[PDB]
Amino acid sequence: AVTINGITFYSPVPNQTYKYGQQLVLSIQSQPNALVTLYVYDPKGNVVYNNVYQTNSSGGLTATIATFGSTPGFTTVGTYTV
Amino acid sequence: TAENFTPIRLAPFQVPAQVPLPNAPKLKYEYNGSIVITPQQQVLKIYVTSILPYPQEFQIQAFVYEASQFNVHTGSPTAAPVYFSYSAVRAYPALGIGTSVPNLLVYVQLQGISNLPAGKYVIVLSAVPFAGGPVLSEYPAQLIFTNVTLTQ
Amino acid sequence: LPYPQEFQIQAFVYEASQFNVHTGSPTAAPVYFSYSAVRAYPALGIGTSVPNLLVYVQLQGISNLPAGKYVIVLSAVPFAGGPVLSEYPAQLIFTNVTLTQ
Amino acid sequence: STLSLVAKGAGVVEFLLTAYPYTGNITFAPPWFIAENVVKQPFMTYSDLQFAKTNPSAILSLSTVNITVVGLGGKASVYYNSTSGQTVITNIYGQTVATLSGNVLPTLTELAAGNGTFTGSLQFTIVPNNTVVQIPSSLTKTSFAVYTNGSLAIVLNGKAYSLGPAGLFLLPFVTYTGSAIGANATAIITVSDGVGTSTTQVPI
Repeated sequence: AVTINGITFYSPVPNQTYKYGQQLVLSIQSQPNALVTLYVYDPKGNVVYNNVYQTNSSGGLTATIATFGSTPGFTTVGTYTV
Repeated sequence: TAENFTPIRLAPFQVPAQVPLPNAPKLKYEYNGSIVITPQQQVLKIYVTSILPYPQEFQIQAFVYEASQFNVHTGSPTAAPVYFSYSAVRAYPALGIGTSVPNLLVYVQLQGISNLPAGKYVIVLSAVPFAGGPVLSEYPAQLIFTNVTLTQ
Repeated sequence: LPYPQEFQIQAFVYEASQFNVHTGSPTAAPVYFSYSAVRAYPALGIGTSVPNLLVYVQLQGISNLPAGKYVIVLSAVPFAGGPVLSEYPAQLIFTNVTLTQ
Repeated sequence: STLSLVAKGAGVVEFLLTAYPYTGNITFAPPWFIAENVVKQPFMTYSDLQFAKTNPSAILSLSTVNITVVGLGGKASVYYNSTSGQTVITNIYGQTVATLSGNVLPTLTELAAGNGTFTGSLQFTIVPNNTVVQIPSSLTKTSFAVYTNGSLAIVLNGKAYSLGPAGLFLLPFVTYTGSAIGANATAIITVSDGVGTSTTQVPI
């Protein structure tokens, strides 16, 4: 996979398509003791989902982030920028 | 191989990247001192060292963050959507061996915030290959200034 | 010649239809204005930095602005308080640029 | 009665500041140029007019009553006025700023019999005068308060005389929002932040 800036982006990657009740995943090769403050910028320029997740002491992480479709502000169309 | 290879690290201007202090983990490095800025605009005055000829160029990533939004139990700021930026680092675009710059004084740039607040700030930095580049580091790349103050 | 201090490459974004792409001049308002404070490296120690820069000109919406035929005017203007620039060009204009987002 | 006069060119203007730079380190100088709206001809009002008014030209002498040094705005001059017998030096303010006894600039004179051509060679430093120019807090949000670019300053025999703003002469200069910006100034940068307002200063 693409190694954006040295941290290996496994997900998100630019261009991802989602449906009703489908999941955003966070897996990236960080340097240890890293948080990711993760901002889902909606098409009205607002972070409808800010949440702070913790990577593990190895370099890796498989985290589930946000459940899109199953929460309000995700129940109808449109483009986000995580 | 070691004709070009080049470890590259970040350290303050308070203490050189010529040689950084043993308060740096390989897996982290919060600098326990301060960036002392020039307050013209908040400018992370530092050193970076590249050793060998470096044929591509690279980045000194950078993001301004509130200190009210900080997690001090793992060295990771916890929030603040404000401004982010990064520096170009050129040595030379060398065509193999014979063109190197040993010390590079890098005054990291952030500027273009002017409608969002300022306060007492924390800022993470990192010696950053160009997008999964050549192999850097005998460390630290990662530089988290616990004491910064933002000026817009 | 040495320049150690801060200047800026002022980035003003346009379309190719907002730019008269032969004369080197805009015929509209910026479709984004943003700045890159370039703390340019001294020539006083070629050894302590090199005065031949690569600058990654920074903008806060052109990785947030969509794919298409863009034109950007990159102006060397001092963040005032800094030495002189430009015994000429004072600008670089990319007049057949293509963003991709 | 006024009769035949041969007059062609005249002096030569220098476009570097020579024999004493005012660079922060004295060793080092950047490529000064006095601005080249010089409309051309160090004005050659003959000493020997009566000779002019009779005989056509020979070796002809001049009150060096001017040497044109036009720029962006105004002009300055360093002119050996052979009707005072001394070096009159004027500036862009308008005034005689020095007046130096006897011959201590050489005489312009014709180089041939039949000609109208004369010489020129000038040596400068900078002594500054300054004047604040305000720049908005609607750009970078750091309000710049910027002193006028340097000021040209002729030297004769190692002694310096103000020829006035070098932002109406010395090129390259630059402008940010019509603010003269170049050597030997200062900007008081009034850095207005969410912390309040500090005020730093940056010397040029």
